[PDB]
Amino acid sequence: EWSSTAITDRPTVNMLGGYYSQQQFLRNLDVPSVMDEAYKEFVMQLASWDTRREFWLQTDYYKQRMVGNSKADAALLDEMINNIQFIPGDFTRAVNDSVKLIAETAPDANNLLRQYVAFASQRAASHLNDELKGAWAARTIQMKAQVKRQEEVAKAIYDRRMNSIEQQARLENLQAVGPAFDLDYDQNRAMLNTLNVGPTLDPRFQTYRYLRTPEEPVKRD
Amino acid sequence: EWSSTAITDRPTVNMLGGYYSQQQFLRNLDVPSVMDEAYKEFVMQLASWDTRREFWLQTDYYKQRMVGNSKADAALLDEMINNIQFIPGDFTRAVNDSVKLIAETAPDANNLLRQYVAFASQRAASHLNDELKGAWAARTIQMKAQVKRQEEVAKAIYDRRMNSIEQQARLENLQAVGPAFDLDYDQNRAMLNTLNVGPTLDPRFQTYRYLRTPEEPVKRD
Amino acid sequence: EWSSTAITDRPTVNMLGGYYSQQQFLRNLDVPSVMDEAYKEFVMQLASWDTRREFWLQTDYYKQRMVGNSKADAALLDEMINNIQFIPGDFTRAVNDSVKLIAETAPDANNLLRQYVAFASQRAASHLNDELKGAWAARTIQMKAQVKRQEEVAKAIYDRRMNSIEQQARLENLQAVGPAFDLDYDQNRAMLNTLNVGPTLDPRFQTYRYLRTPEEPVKRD
Amino acid sequence: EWSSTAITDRPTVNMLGGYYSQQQFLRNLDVPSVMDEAYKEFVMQLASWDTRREFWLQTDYYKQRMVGNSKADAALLDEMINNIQFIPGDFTRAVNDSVKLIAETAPDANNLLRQYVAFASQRAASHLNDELKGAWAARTIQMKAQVKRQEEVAKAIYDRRMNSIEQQARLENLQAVGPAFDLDYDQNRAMLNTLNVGPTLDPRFQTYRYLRTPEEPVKRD
Amino acid sequence: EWSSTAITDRPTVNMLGGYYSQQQFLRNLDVPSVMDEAYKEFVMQLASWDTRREFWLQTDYYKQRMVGNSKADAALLDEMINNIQFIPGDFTRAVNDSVKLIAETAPDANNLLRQYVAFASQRAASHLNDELKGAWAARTIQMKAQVKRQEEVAKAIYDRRMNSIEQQARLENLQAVGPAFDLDYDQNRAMLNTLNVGPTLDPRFQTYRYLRTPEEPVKRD
Amino acid sequence: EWSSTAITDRPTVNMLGGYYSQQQFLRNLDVPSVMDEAYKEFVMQLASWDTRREFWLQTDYYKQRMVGNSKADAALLDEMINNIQFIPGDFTRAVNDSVKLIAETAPDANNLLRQYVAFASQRAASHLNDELKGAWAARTIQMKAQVKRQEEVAKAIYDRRMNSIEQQARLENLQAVGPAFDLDYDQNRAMLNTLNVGPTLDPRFQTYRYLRTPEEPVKRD
Amino acid sequence: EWSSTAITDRPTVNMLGGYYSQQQFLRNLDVPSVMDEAYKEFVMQLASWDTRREFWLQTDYYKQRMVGNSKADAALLDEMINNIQFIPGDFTRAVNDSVKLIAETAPDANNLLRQYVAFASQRAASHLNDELKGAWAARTIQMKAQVKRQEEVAKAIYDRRMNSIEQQARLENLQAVGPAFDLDYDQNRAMLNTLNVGPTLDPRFQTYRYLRTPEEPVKRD
Amino acid sequence: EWSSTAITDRPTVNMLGGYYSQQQFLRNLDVPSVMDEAYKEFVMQLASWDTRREFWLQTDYYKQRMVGNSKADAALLDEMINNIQFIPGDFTRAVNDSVKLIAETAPDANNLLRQYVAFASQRAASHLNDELKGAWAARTIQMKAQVKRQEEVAKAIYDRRMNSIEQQARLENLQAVGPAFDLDYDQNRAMLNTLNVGPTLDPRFQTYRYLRTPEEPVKRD
Repeated sequence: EWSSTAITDRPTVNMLGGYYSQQQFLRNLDVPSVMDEAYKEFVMQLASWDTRREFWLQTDYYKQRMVGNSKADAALLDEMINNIQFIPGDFTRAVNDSVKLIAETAPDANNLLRQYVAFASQRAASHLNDELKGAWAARTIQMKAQVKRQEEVAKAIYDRRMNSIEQQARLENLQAVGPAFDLDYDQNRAMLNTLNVGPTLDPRFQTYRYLRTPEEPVKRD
Repeated sequence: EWSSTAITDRPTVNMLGGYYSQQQFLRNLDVPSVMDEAYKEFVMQLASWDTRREFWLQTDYYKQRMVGNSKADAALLDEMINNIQFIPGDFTRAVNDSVKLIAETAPDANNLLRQYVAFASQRAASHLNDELKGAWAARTIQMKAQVKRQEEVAKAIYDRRMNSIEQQARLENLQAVGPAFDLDYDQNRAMLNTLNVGPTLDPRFQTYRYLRTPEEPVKRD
Repeated sequence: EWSSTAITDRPTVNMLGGYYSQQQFLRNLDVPSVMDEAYKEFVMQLASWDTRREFWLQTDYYKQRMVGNSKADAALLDEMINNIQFIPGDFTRAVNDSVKLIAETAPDANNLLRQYVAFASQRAASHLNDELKGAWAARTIQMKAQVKRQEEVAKAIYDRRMNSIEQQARLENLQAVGPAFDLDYDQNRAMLNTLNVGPTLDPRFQTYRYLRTPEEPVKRD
Repeated sequence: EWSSTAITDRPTVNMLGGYYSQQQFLRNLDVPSVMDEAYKEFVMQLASWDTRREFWLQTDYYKQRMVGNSKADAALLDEMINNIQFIPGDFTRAVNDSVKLIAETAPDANNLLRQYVAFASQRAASHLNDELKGAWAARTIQMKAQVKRQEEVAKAIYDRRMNSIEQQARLENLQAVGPAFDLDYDQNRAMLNTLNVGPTLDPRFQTYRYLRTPEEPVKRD
Repeated sequence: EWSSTAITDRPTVNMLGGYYSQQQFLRNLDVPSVMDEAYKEFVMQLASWDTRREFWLQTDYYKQRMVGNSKADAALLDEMINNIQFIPGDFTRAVNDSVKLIAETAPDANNLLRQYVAFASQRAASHLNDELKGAWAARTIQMKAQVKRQEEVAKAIYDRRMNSIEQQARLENLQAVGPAFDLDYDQNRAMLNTLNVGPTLDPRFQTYRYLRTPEEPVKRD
Repeated sequence: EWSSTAITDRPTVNMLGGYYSQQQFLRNLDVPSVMDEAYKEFVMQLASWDTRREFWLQTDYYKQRMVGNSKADAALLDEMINNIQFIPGDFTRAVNDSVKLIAETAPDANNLLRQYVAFASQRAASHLNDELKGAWAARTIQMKAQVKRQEEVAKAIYDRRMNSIEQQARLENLQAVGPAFDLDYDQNRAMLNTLNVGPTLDPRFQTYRYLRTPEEPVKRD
Repeated sequence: EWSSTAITDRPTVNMLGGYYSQQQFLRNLDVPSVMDEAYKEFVMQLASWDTRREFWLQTDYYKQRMVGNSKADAALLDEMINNIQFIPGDFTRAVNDSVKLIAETAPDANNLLRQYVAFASQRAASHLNDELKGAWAARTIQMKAQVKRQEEVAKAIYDRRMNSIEQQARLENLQAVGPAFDLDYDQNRAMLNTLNVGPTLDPRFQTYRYLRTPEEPVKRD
Repeated sequence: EWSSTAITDRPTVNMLGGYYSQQQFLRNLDVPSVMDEAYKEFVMQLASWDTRREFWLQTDYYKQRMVGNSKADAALLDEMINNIQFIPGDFTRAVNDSVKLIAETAPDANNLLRQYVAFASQRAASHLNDELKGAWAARTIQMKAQVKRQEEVAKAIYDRRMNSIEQQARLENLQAVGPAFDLDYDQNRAMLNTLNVGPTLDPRFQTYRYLRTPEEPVKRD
């Protein structure tokens, strides 16, 4: 009976909080914008069948209209799932991504659309933190193993030199100074320290901006 | 009934005021033109539903047609949002971006359009400033982390040569010199100073330029 | 008479688990993403005729409809193979990949589509692990021959130098220290170490994610 | 009744006068020709609605046709505005940029078109001069901050070596010599000087050339 | 009257057995993956008129169908060749490669399709092994020539210096040490040592995989 | 009545004579061939309305056909301008550029066409000469400023090293000699000489070559 | 009335025998696959009128069909030329090149098509070998010139050092030793040796491979 | 009445004789193959009107059909020109470059078409020799200017050294030796020697190869 509409675009840097500096951090360890990737996920949460379904199942609107029949509630549920509609933008055309939500009332249409949007976005944020955490842990690990191989290189060299000095002061010097470590290793060690701190996983952050905010439609559908 | 029309294209370097010099500074650290990014944001602002809505809300022209009955005014506001009409250009056929505003008179259509444009431009310039501000902060911490780590490396090398020396004037010597710092530390450092002073935020700059300024229409639509 | 529908997309890093960092370990030695290459395998498994045959064959659904007549159990096997319909996506259209499954009941259609999905993800994971194994063994052998050759180079130079010294401390010193080894040899030795350890076989990992999870269909086909 | 036509192309290096070598000097420090940029600007001027309006308003031809009726005078203005027409070349098929102007006699069409073109050239020239000026300000400021940072690096290094020396000749050396500046600093200093001098602005330069100069038509439109 | 259908793709590293790391070895000496090139050969074998013809001719199914009439036998042969139909994928639409085999019964269609597939693969492997031998011998030859040139450069340098010292320890020393070989030479030399061993030619390695194994069709064509 | 035709392509280096070497000389400093570009201007001169007009005006044919009235002679002139038609080629179909001329007699059409061509090459040549001139002058200014600075740098350095020397043989050394000058300085200097000498002006050179020379028509249009 | 058919593709590396390594040897000096180029030569040979003409001219089939009238035999020869038909493949649609030969019998059509293929391949091979011998010869001249010039550079430097040092051991040494030569001269000398040895021409090699071998057609045309 | 036909392609490396190795040399001096460029010129000559005209005027076939009347003979000449038709190949369609010639008898059509292609080959050859030769002249003049500038650099540095040294072994030393010249100067010296030698320009070399040779037509058109 009534529908609201939203039009969206990619989040601002500020909207990603620590995730941004953390994702860039991880990006700038491996060598399309971070915000681009984020919005990619938002669009994906926003479009999901699972997401709409869970939303309605979680919605009181749906619940007060429940009659206690599994088939009817699932038809109604499916219908409500169907009452949320995403249209991908055409950026060749300045048509942006946009979403509409139908309910039996205008206030229901607006508020429900708002709640749905916040819902999809939370799922997106949560998933990007899983991604981040899983990128950080791994980076901490590659460095630990790398640093470790480096320690093994210095150790083989050290032993060889030892054995060459053997066959007298510099034998004692080498013996007490230990293996020789290049700069790369210590750098790897301090990065390892920061990595070992482990990521700040802020679940809050936002994953989209509005170009058109849902409003109470001024007329019926 | 009475409509006015404007046509725009990307702003120039000077047009961006003190924003231009600022963005280039950040681009030259992590390594589409700035003005281009800016015009995209301008277009983006221009076409938005929300922007039109808030304009009329803040516009005396709109405020003056409200009757104090919430539904009729919301319908009227809806009608004015639809009375501002965006027509994206196409650059295969050398068509630029254009915009129309319908109002109840020719003067209103002109003044309102000039105000609507100025309003949009000022809003775009604000969005650009926000992105800058946030990227700069992410950058100050990234390099701060970079420097910190650089200091941990320096101390590990320090404790290591002291230990290597203990086992004499060079002892006390090293004990007095402290960690050895390379050119890049001092450079990053002074850059860190300039990063710390913080960017300058010009709210002045225009984020577009007129190829066609609004004028009073000669006749009605 | 009842069909369930599901929709999948490429996995993410955490989803890929221990597999990711192993694949990346091997790409930085031979010098499109890894989860893209995982998902491509997922889709391919999803479509397979062989997979449908063996799935139904290991399935109680089919078995109870087995009459113990081989031609009819096979024809039923085929029909039920044909009761599974895959529909590829198109990103020009921004349509994601999607699968339908027909069965005699709704709960069966739902549960069977989910099971078939899990079966497919698991077959895909298994395959990816096999590739990793055999490439690891290859690279390991390659490097093994490279280190061997490095040792033969050092021994020819050593033979040359001992002859050149023959023709007296330097003699005994060379005679007792053995051939000299460069940093590349030792680093290669440590990588041979970590390679020789061999890869970690994780069979636990997912190779798709749901955008739409199978649910009980609400009406017949 | 009567109409003139012109065809343009980018100006010569010579027509840009003092503007040309200055735009090139700013080009070689931020590491599509200038006459092209100028022509693009020219053509911009040539194409602008505002430029045509301001032209007629600034044209005696228009001023003289005003009747002191707002409606009639604005309508007339609009009409004359509409009497200047630009066609972008389609350089794929050797059609060059061209402009046509309609008036009530042949001499008027000719004279007004030549004036409008010189006017456009002059505005283009004026504008291109503005672009230049603002870029040269961004740049002077940037060398100052760069040189000052350099000064402060050299100062940190100086200060550091001074402390280190204290715990005696080269000490007093250091004392009296000051920070140690590289060839880079001095180059930047002299440059800083040249930067400090400021730009030349001849607004007289021509910003186009003619491929077809306007002439008096030999028959009615 | 009956057909079996098989569906195929590129072989694995493991299937290529000894073939794979040797093809990669030659690649890391010269400068589309190996398994792709191998597959290109399989596909090549599968589609061939000659291969189908040779298949049927070496097939009992055919021989037993000879009536000893040259013209009926050649035409039968041609038919049977025509009873193996190969269809190329197009990957725009997720359409994979497929082979169908028509025979007079379901098990014949199945067995013969499996058999034809095996035949194409063996021919492909025999051939791929052929090519490998005539790439191994060539790169071997190239490296002897490079090493030989290195010896002759070395010897001409040696001769030059000889002449020059004559005109007294270093004369004898040099006459006793011989030409001075660089790491380049010695590396090329050990590479010669391995290169001279020659490739392992296992003809049994497999050159394709099944996405659909032929099965006894359950209904006629 | 009668008409002639000509067919052209880019000239050859020899045809550019002394001009070629000069344009390539400038090109090898600033960091499409030159005969292509010469030809570009040539074609522009060729198609230009202005060029056709001035051609007729300097011709005896027209003069002898003038009737002594400006309007009638302008109309005649106009008739004759429209009597020269340029047609660009299309190299997709391997079509070259081509030109036609109409006149009252055959010999006039031939002679006039040939004279127009030599005239155009001459204008193109004087124009290309002009471009070359302007550009030369500007580049000379640039290196004069670059050497000025190398000296100010060397001078600042000189001043600093002398002041540093002050607080005794080398003091007199530096005080007599001068600022130190790098190879770059002297090379810049020698080049500055050659720059200073200025360009050889071929007003001769050919700016096109013929694929088809004009001849006398055998028949009318 | 009878026709045979064949289908071909590019040859393999060992099919080209010695040719391939030699062409690869040249390309490595002056720093589209070889097989590609050999094949494209093959295709030019196969389609060629001249080639067909000479093949029939050299055939007993034709010779036994001559009647000794030059008009009639030229007409027959012409007829026999138009009886070999080449059909270009198409990459867009995976069509391969294919060839048909018509004769008065099926056996003739077979043998003759096989003989034509071997003849054409031998002609292509001849051309490729020709191109090779000429590129190698030019390559050879080039390097000799390079060695000569290097010796003149060394002679100029020789003369210069002699005159310089006069104005006594070193004088006499310099006199005995001759000009000085860097490694590049000697590498050039040995390779010049290998260029001088000249290329080996394999005339047996194959310049194509069969996908479909001609067979005796089964029925008349 | 009767017509002959030819088809061509790029000349072999060989057919360019001394020209080929000379074009590569310039190609290697400044930084589409040479044979391609030669063919490009040949094809250009082949299609030229001028070439055909020059051809027929030089033919007895024409002179014998002249009646000593300028109109009939020019018209006949124009007809004679129109009886040779060239069609550029579409290589996408495996269609190569081809030419046809119409005449009154079959032997004439044959013989005349032959003489004509050779005529075009020789014109292309002479032209290519002019391009080469003038490119050589340009290059030689530039080398002379480069060497003199280097000499003036060593001279400036020399006077600097003479003065510096005067203000005593190294004085008479420096005096007696002269300006200091690096290896690049000497390399440039020998190459100027060989540049001064000048190119070899053989005009007999061929500039095309045939794919179809003209023959006596066997029937009228």
